[PDB]
Amino acid sequence: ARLTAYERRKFRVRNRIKRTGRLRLSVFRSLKHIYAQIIDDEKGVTLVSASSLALKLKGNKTEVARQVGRALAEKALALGIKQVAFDRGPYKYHGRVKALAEGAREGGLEF
Amino acid sequence: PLDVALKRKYYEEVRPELIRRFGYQNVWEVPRLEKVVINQGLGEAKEDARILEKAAQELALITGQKPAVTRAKKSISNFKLRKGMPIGLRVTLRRDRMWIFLEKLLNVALPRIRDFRGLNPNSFDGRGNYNLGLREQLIFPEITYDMVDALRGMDIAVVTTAETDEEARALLELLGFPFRK
Amino acid sequence: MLMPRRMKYRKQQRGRLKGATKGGDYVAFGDYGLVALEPAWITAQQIEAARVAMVRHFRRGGKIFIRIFPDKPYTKKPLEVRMGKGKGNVEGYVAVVKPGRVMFEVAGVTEEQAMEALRIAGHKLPIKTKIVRRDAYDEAQ
Amino acid sequence: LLLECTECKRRNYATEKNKRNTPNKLELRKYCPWCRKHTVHREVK
Amino acid sequence: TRNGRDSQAKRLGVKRYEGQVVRAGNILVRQRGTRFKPGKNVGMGRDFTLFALVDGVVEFQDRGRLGRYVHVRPLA
Amino acid sequence: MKEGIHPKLVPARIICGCGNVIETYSTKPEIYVEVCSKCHPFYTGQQRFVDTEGRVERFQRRYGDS
RNA sequence: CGCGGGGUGGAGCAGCCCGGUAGCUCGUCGGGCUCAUAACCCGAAGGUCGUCGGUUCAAAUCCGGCCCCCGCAACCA
RNA sequence: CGCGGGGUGGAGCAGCCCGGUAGCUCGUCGGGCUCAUAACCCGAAGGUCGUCGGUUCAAAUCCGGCCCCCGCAACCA
RNA sequence: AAUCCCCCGUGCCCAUAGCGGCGUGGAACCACCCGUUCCCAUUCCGAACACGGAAGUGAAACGCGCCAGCGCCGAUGGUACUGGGCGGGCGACCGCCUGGGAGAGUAGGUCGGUGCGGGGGA
RNA sequence: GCGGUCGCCUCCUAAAAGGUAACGGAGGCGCCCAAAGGUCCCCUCAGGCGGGACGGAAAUCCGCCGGAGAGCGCAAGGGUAGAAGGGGGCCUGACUGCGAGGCCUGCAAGCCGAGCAGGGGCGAAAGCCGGGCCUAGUGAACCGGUGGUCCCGUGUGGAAGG
RNA sequence: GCGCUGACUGGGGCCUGUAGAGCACUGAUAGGGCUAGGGGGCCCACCAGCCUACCAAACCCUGUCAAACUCCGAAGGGUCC
Ligand SMILES: [Mg+2]
Ligand SMILES: [Mg+2]
Ligand SMILES: [Mg+2]
Ligand SMILES: [Mg+2]
Ligand SMILES: [Mg+2]
Ligand SMILES: [Mg+2]
Ligand SMILES: [Mg+2]
Ligand SMILES: [Mg+2]
Ligand SMILES: [Mg+2]
Ligand SMILES: [Mg+2]
Ligand SMILES: [Mg+2]
Ligand SMILES: [Mg+2]
Ligand SMILES: [Mg+2]
Ligand SMILES: [Mg+2]
Ligand SMILES: [Mg+2]
Ligand SMILES: [Mg+2]
Ligand SMILES: [Mg+2]
Ligand SMILES: [Mg+2]
Ligand SMILES: [Mg+2]
Ligand SMILES: [Mg+2]
Ligand SMILES: [Mg+2]
Ligand SMILES: [Mg+2]
Ligand SMILES: [Mg+2]
Ligand SMILES: [Mg+2]
Ligand SMILES: [Mg+2]
Ligand SMILES: [Mg+2]
Ligand SMILES: [Mg+2]
Ligand SMILES: [Mg+2]
Ligand SMILES: [Mg+2]
Ligand SMILES: [Mg+2]
Ligand SMILES: [Mg+2]
Ligand SMILES: [Mg+2]
Ligand SMILES: [Mg+2]
Ligand SMILES: [Mg+2]
Ligand SMILES: [Mg+2]
Ligand SMILES: [Mg+2]
Ligand SMILES: [Mg+2]
Ligand SMILES: [Mg+2]
Ligand SMILES: [Mg+2]
Ligand SMILES: [Mg+2]
Ligand SMILES: [Mg+2]
Ligand SMILES: [Mg+2]
Ligand SMILES: [Mg+2]
Ligand SMILES: [Mg+2]
Ligand SMILES: [Mg+2]
Ligand SMILES: [Mg+2]
Ligand SMILES: [Mg+2]
Ligand SMILES: [Mg+2]
Ligand SMILES: [Mg+2]
Ligand SMILES: [Mg+2]
Ligand SMILES: [Mg+2]
Ligand SMILES: [Mg+2]
Ligand SMILES: [Mg+2]
Ligand SMILES: [Mg+2]
Ligand SMILES: [Mg+2]
Ligand SMILES: [Mg+2]
Ligand SMILES: [Mg+2]
Ligand SMILES: [Mg+2]
Ligand SMILES: [Mg+2]
Ligand SMILES: [Mg+2]
Ligand SMILES: [Mg+2]
Ligand SMILES: [Mg+2]
Ligand SMILES: [Mg+2]
Repeated sequence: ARLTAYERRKFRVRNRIKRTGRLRLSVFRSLKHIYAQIIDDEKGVTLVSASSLALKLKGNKTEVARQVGRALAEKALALGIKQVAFDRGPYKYHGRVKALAEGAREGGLEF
Repeated sequence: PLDVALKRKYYEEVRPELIRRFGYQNVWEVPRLEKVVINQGLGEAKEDARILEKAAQELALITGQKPAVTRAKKSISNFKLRKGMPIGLRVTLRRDRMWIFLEKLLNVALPRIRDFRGLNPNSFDGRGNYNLGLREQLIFPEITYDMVDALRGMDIAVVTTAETDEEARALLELLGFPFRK
Repeated sequence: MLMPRRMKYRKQQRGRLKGATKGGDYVAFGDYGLVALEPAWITAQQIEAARVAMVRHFRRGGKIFIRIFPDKPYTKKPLEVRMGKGKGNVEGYVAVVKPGRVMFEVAGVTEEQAMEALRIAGHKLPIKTKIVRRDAYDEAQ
Repeated sequence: LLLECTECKRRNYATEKNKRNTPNKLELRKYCPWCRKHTVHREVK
Repeated sequence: TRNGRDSQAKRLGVKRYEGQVVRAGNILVRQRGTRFKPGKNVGMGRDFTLFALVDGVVEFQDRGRLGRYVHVRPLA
Repeated sequence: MKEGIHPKLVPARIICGCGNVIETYSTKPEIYVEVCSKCHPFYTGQQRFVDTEGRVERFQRRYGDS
């Protein structure tokens, strides 16, 4: 069994994003935590990091997400970065993935 | 409802007698039940959907789940059948709802089979899963004999986490499956 | 005589014969062989006459191999006609044979016997030939 | 079936093409006029 | 004879090679399938035709498993 | 499960050559089954009622002494 | 596209007028005369009467939209 | 080897356009009427569609090759 | 921040990183897991998707190692072919010079390498 | 002469850019689809083995194996699951006004096309959308028909006709 | 009229699928092996059923062929600097 709905859906949505040219607001979410990474392709380089497992916070992971959401803005917007795309990878734009995006407010956005 | 006599009997009877019989180092290694798939092959309903809904009516009554209506993958003349048309009925029941179903299958249904000296001890598909075919939908307690219009059986596919069917056999045995030895 | 059943295309160009035997080429079944010195189209009816000549001079045992096969469709007009209007028409099949190729090749027979058969067999061919035995070199695989 | 569907005033006639006997209804769909902007557009003649 | 037909040569192929200076618009490859894939600053039309999106120069990239790519690396 | 379009499925009763099967958990609580062969009636608890194997043996004994 | 007719049951087909029988033949079945089958006699089958909407108490009728088969008549860069 | 039409129960014909089911006459078989046969009456059996490949979900049917049949042509020279 | 080890992200190279066998890892990460109230769900199924949780397990997955049976890569020589320049044979074709030079096969090689960013270590 | 052919697409011939002939080797087009179109979200085949009432080589189901040999309306080729394939939800951009720049090219044609504007569709968004995986499904001009619209209206207002 | 841009040549990048070779796909194909089913030859006519001196799928070796086959692929050629 080569490649999986996971790996597939992952490329599918992520490949489209990488065409538009913008900086990528990649979102990896785990069972316990949710992390966020602003990457620049063609330079193969990350610019602004913002995890929850790095901000040692907890209590309802939909609300944690938004926090690490707003956390990403602050750190980033202070580096000039304003406009970006927003990955979303394998995750449907919903719950804590949608939450973090809604948190990414106070920083460029359009999402 | 998370009680169920068989779900209970698995953990506090089957699960231990299985460990001391195969010697599983880990907790998960020991065969768990998962997924029981019921599938009515219903070509009987080629050009008449009216008969396909009465069956679904029946299937959900015995399982507690409204089944999904499969459709013909390809067109195959000889016996009618084109790329479309509802040609089967299938429901996949999992944890809990599978337990309550599998319990009545052992303690009522099979008992009501004309004849019946045991299930086939060779229907294990090698990789540790078991399939069996029933010949009528009256052997289930929910059926009233006065709701039937015609007899139609089904396929039952029970799937196990056991890598071998040598083991998959014990699981089903200890659960109370009547095998013809 | 000897034609390849089921063909993707009947009638095929003619190409050249500048090659030097793709290979081949080194004997691989019998004790002795007939090797092609010149390039030519060998006709199924030429092969059949070479085979027979041997099985015949072998009492009936015998053990040919041939190794060449008529898969090329040879066409030819209906004569008494002029150029243009379709192509040849197919009147048989040939096998393409450049120098080096091992045709026929026999086994399970004496030397003064196999060598006499291969000589006969060779007279049925439109090219010059050569008889071989098969030494280490042949064991190229 | 060559088709020429129009708007709903001053005509218009931005022609398209419906091939068969189904679609066989009024064969209408939302389109845009050269005049104002985006109106119903129905099928005729 | 039952044969005798054929169609007009479609003059397909690459139109700008690597290290050639192009301009927004210049079509860079005419092809049937997706023999080449649109890279950086390279669009592709409904007939799979690759063209410069901006001015600059032409460079090719063989991403093996990922196929071959035509990029228009700017300079504008 | 999806809302509506479903049977209720509720704890139920049952009857047989046996006595009672509390387990159930099915639509239409309280059912009278012809013969639940699980309680112990039929084949299991290998009754082997109306035992057989006359065949040779039968014509044998009405023969040894006729 | 223009003008004129209409499809009635399994077939053609009267009822199309001054809005009111939704008919006749052959075919098949039942029954009798026939040494016989056909002829021939008795009875019986099948019509929302091309489409829908209308004006009248209705309607196959009249209007109107509608649909093709057939009918008619031109034109074709 | 030019062009056209064919090849289907035992005989002679349909069905091939347009796909999906093979029909008519004769004959054959069983039963009847007759002293008897035929006529006549009541029943029934029987064809993979020249052939190999292809197309399609499906080929007597559409497509291609080969083998036979019939018809027409072979002129200036 | 330096160096380094492990882990989670994300790239790049695009099989020497792959298949398969075996062995390992749960403190931390990750997964499975525990539930289905709530957002949201499955043409049936909380399998998937989704949320709320965390007792348990590294069985599955994944990560990391080892093994050349398969897969993959693969010279060096030597040929085939051939720019260009010359010969030869009735031909079909063949040979020389000077430059370029495969394919197969042989020896071998390989069960990864690395960029940026995190979390945890030393 | 008789026969065959005559435009368009695919493949080879074609000698590794393009192009290239013959009454050279083989096929196909003169359509089609209101969803077979746009967008968003999901989904992944063909086969092979084992397993399973009526199920048979093959109807529906379960298991493992299966990188594409399936599918993409029809020929062939190229392409393609990291979708162009399968499923659903809304929708009609099978838009109007244009068009940088090019492909091709004797002419005339044929082809691709970013971007701007108007007003929209789907999407959280990035964005995509000016029909369809693509390459055949086609016909200069003249002469007229039909619906608009400003424009001309033979002394002038109309009208005729353009 | 412009005027060093020309053929040709050196260096460098990119494009290609022929010569050759190859058999991984599409087909063709010699021998052997092992086995779907049939030719059979037959036991039955209830399972059956044994054997392969003709096939013959796939599968495995050893061998090969192809304008409309290519896992490969020169030399050359095209184009830009
Ligand atoms: Mg060789
Ligand atoms: Mg228009
Ligand atoms: Mg030509
Ligand atoms: Mg061409
Ligand atoms: Mg290359
Ligand atoms: Mg005839
Ligand atoms: Mg006849
Ligand atoms: Mg006819
Ligand atoms: Mg008769
Ligand atoms: Mg008789
Ligand atoms: Mg024929
Ligand atoms: Mg098809
Ligand atoms: Mg056939
Ligand atoms: Mg004359
Ligand atoms: Mg990682
Ligand atoms: Mg490779
Ligand atoms: Mg491995
Ligand atoms: Mg361990
Ligand atoms: Mg492991
Ligand atoms: Mg622990
Ligand atoms: Mg712990
Ligand atoms: Mg493990
Ligand atoms: Mg892990
Ligand atoms: Mg090598
Ligand atoms: Mg070398
Ligand atoms: Mg080499
Ligand atoms: Mg090693
Ligand atoms: Mg660190
Ligand atoms: Mg003529
Ligand atoms: Mg060329
Ligand atoms: Mg399968
Ligand atoms: Mg199977
Ligand atoms: Mg099976
Ligand atoms: Mg394909
Ligand atoms: Mg195709
Ligand atoms: Mg193709
Ligand atoms: Mg292809
Ligand atoms: Mg779709
Ligand atoms: Mg849609
Ligand atoms: Mg232009
Ligand atoms: Mg055109
Ligand atoms: Mg198209
Ligand atoms: Mg004129
Ligand atoms: Mg005019
Ligand atoms: Mg005009
Ligand atoms: Mg005026
Ligand atoms: Mg005047
Ligand atoms: Mg006036
Ligand atoms: Mg006018
Ligand atoms: Mg006017
Ligand atoms: Mg100069
Ligand atoms: Mg030059
Ligand atoms: Mg140069
Ligand atoms: Mg290549
Ligand atoms: Mg060659
Ligand atoms: Mg091959
Ligand atoms: Mg083959
Ligand atoms: Mg063989
Ligand atoms: Mg070749
Ligand atoms: Mg080709
Ligand atoms: Mg290589
Ligand atoms: Mg050059
Ligand atoms: Mg160069």
